[PDB]
Amino acid sequence: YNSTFFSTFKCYGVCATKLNDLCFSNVYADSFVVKGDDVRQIAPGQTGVI
Amino acid sequence: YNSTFFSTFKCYGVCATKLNDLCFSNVYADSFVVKGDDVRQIAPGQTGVI
Ligand SMILES: CCCCC/C=C\C/C=C\CCCCCCCC(=O)O
Ligand SMILES: *[C@@H]1O[C@H](CO)[C@@H](O)[C@H](O)[C@H]1NC(C)=O
Ligand SMILES: *[C@@H]1O[C@H](CO)[C@@H](O)[C@H](O)[C@H]1NC(C)=O
Ligand SMILES: *[C@@H]1O[C@H](CO)[C@@H](O)[C@H](O)[C@H]1NC(C)=O
Ligand SMILES: *[C@@H]1O[C@H](CO)[C@@H](O)[C@H](O)[C@H]1NC(C)=O
Repeated sequence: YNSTFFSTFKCYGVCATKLNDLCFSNVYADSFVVKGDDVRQIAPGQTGVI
Repeated sequence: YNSTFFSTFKCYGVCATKLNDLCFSNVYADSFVVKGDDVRQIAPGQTGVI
């Protein structure tokens, strides 16, 4: 909350407000770089080049 | 996918991922120009000047 800010943050399967009350089993992080118009394509049930 | 890119693309009545498996009956295309803040108004159940 002091340094880093996100333009988009969207969660699926769980309300965000409960993220501090849970514990997570098999955590993986995927990283890549896209353009601004392709960020909407990173979602379930989407079409496009990405 | 080589030349043209869209800032918004939203479909109603069908998942986008099935658009290649179907065939369409009465296809019409409407064209116009708006400002950036009015693009959110082109949707069902919306209010505003547009
Ligand atoms: C110009 C005539 C088009 C007629 C097609 C009629 C029905 C087909 C339905 C949808 C086609 C979507 C075309 C654009 C897809 C953009 C994909 C993307 O990059 O996000
Ligand atoms: C937040 O960042 C500022 C500037 O770098 C720093 O002075 C401050 O100590 C930070 N706060 C915490 C709690 O680390
Ligand atoms: C990221 O790392 C670089 C170098 O390690 C540092 O200069 C920068 O301040 C860091 N940014 C944040 C938000 O911590
Ligand atoms: C994509 O565009 C580039 C640049 O115009 C062109 O050289 C290339 O042949 C195009 N690809 C296809 C499959 O048409
Ligand atoms: C659109 O048409 C113009 C002229 O016909 C052409 O110069 C331009 O490259 C075309 N754009 C695309 C994305 O095909």
